[PDB]
Amino acid sequence: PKSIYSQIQEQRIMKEARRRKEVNRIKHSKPGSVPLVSEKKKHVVAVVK
Amino acid sequence: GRMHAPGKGLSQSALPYRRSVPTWLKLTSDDVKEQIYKLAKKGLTPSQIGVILRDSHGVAQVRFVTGNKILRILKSKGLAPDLPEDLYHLIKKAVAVRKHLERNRKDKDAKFRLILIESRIHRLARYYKTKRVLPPNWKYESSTASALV
Amino acid sequence: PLAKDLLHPSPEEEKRKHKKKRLVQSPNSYFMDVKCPGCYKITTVFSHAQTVVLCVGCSTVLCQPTGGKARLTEGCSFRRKQ
Amino acid sequence: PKYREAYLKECWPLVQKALNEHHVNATLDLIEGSMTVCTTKKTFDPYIIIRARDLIKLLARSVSFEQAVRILQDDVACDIIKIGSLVRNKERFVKRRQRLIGPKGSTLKALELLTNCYIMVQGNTVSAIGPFSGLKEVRKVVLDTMKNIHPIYNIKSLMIKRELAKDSELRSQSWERFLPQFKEYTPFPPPQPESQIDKELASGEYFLKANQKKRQKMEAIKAKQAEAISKRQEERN
Amino acid sequence: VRMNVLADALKSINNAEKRGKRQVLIRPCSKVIVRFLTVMMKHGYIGEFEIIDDHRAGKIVVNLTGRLNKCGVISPRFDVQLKDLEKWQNNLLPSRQFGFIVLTTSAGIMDHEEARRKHTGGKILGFFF
Amino acid sequence: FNLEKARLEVHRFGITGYGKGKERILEQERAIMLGAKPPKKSYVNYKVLQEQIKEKKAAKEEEKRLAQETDKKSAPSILSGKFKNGTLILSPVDIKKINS
Amino acid sequence: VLERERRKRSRKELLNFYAWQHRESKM
RNA sequence: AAAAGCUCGUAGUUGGAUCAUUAAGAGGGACGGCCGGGGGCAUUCGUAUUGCGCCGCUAGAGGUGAAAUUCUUGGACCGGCGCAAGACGGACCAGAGCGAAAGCAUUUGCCAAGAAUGUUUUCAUUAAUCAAGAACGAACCGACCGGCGAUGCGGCGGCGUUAUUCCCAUGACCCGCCGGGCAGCUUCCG
Ligand SMILES: [Mg+2]
Ligand SMILES: [Mg+2]
Ligand SMILES: [Mg+2]
Ligand SMILES: [Mg+2]
Ligand SMILES: [Mg+2]
Ligand SMILES: [Mg+2]
Ligand SMILES: [Zn+2]
Repeated sequence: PKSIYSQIQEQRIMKEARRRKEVNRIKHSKPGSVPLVSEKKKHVVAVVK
Repeated sequence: GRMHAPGKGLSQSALPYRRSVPTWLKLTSDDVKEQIYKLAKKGLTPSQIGVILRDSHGVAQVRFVTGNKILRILKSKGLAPDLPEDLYHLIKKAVAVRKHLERNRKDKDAKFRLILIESRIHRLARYYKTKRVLPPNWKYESSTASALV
Repeated sequence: PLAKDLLHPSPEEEKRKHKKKRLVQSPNSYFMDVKCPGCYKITTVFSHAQTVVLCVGCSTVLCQPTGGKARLTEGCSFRRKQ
Repeated sequence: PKYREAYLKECWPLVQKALNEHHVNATLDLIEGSMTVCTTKKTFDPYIIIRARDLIKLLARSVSFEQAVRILQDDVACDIIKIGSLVRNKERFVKRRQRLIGPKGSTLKALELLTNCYIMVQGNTVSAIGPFSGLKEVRKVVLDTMKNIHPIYNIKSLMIKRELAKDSELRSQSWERFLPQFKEYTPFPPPQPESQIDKELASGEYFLKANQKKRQKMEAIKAKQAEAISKRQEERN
Repeated sequence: VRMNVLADALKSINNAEKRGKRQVLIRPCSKVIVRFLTVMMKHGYIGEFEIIDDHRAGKIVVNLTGRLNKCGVISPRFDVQLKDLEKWQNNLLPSRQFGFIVLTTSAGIMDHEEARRKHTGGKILGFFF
Repeated sequence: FNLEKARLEVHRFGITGYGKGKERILEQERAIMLGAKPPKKSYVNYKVLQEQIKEKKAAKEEEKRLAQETDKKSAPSILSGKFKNGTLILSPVDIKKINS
Repeated sequence: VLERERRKRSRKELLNFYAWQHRESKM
């Protein structure tokens, strides 16, 4: 439906805008300066254990 | 929401959540007060006194260290200003515009700006009369304004 | 839009927002300790200073007021406080 | 302009071919964004470079290649008219420019047929190419429209001029009848008036409680009684 | 300008529920708002909410469930007797099987059904359904 | 001198420059606006139809770019005292009707 | 920078703002 | 009850939180460096056009569809040199900027004002909308949450290029981010 379709198109533009702004900063900035995190372990804040 | 400007600015100070003085602060409540007195004896406005303390002596907030506001401290010692600071600055601006406007007859814009400044002066004057800061007979006159400040 | 939790913003989100638009207001200015050359006395200077700062001991010009953060003199050493 | 850089690039091989027949060189400078034409030693006709200068100017005005190189023939001339300076207002300039092209381009095409000249409207310039008599007419009519005189008058005027031409008689006689006919300024502002709230503040009535104003009214009434007593004594006397 | 932080808080909640949001930020906070949000919360219309304590008037973050259609405020704030409570319910809410009218009384800020139990009336605050 | 007579004969002479074939389509268009019934648009294959729409659009932004460089409800609302800006206004004369 | 500050001293250092500035001036 | 404008502003209306406190993504003021065809007073330059003075040359010059009014042997027109006068400020010039609107474009000096940004400065509700009144005045719909690109100003942070500071000056470019503007393309809600 149009309600679901518009939301999917909107969220795709958002993620592409972040990635372009991500590659611009990492191409310039020093490799040690910017940490790299896996998309799997991006969403884990911590583990109490 | 500026009264005479359509744009809405958001530039202002944002106080921190903490109200406690920093540990590094080596000045006491008594020591700060005499610095306020010396700056006032030099002829500085209370707004300017706070700026000097912030810049050089690391006094982020006088109210948090001494427990009193700058203007209340000055009144206790007796160094009370004749006229409120914001009112005095506004009257000072009106005289300078009026003095310029006498030598420039064709300056329509200065005429228009003079009206807005006088409008703020009248509004603030009525408010101060309600708070009994001014006697209920004080009036702002163009000839008198030069002698006022 | 991307989903954001108003109760628990991430540290990089709340550092990026305007100081008035955070959950709780917090200024971006700070106080620093400066050590001028010529004499090694320590002076505390506000980062967004609006007046020229002179050393108490040697009366050397430390910083110059600007539009935003004050610019320090060459050869000085500065430490963020707290 | 930048938008013309793309078109010129593919059609550059053709114009160098055209100019090489008369031994005149041309260069399309991409970095400077310029077109330059210059003669050589093999060239023998002095006037062709003046015609070569006109060709590059027309191409810069978005004139198509087929019409642009046509002026290289001696019989065809060219005239670029700048109309931007005529009207200060942009909105008026747009409206009168649209009046020139007319509905569906009819007035532009009608002028094109009568004048036997190719006319193109682009930006603030109008480019015309054709016989010398034709270019004179175009400048008269196009400039006239910017002067707030309707184009349909001049187009209809040209048609009547055309029909009289076929008539051999009265050529010497004038065509005027046959052509169609239509508190001194004070620098100081006035003092701001006082609202009602002001006056009782000046009088001090605002702070005073409702315990002494009523007494003042009683005293005023009492004074009027004495005046009445004075009047009743006077009439009694 | 604003006086009725209750009205603005209810307006922002009402607008977001129409827009399908999951959480809302309402400011400034007030104890009147908190008591109003408690009454709506007890009937399962909003859900748990947080009060963020800054040093200036507070802020509230409210979770949404999507069961609320229209919430508003009542300006006249007349005094209503208990015997006249039934008339006020029908003439405001669409039906009698759902929705409540919030009142402020001497005993506290409570909805219409509870006021019948405590045999008290008061001033009308608002409604929701 | 009448403009309405003059405008049309100028318009007719203008069109002839385009060509005989262009005459037919423009003269057809004119009478349509004066009240003629349009001819039926020919039925075409949907796959062919969809490609034509994409090409017709694709020309449009290019024309838009060149211009830049040169420069019915089924049912009414269920919700309609008077309610405005989040506030319910109750007239006293209506309130007596509410009480009665 | 020191010269620029010294020219500004006239504007920010007032001579008739406070109450005491008036009373010892009248003496 | 059958189908002209724009701003200020009086009355009125209308106006945060806390149980005196706080210092509002309410408002006023100061302070910091910048910014703008904003306004006023002087000052100055630039072509074009027109007129005048002198030199050179000799029958025409101008205008039209064709002519006709006009100017010319006391020299018209054309070519050169200089002087004077009235307007105007191109190209650079952008859907850019500024101003309450109408409106605003050469250079330099002077006077006053202002927006935004920066602020851990100050006062502490001083506010909003408005008939009356006052200043100025050419010649689909609704405060409808958002997004994406550019663009103008201020600020923050940064791998690298590019210049460099007696005075004057500390920038040009690229990337990320925060505000307030001039506008586009889109969505969401009533
Ligand atoms: Mg400000
Ligand atoms: Mg504040
Ligand atoms: Mg300033
Ligand atoms: Mg300036
Ligand atoms: Mg300027
Ligand atoms: Mg910038
Ligand atoms: Zn030192």
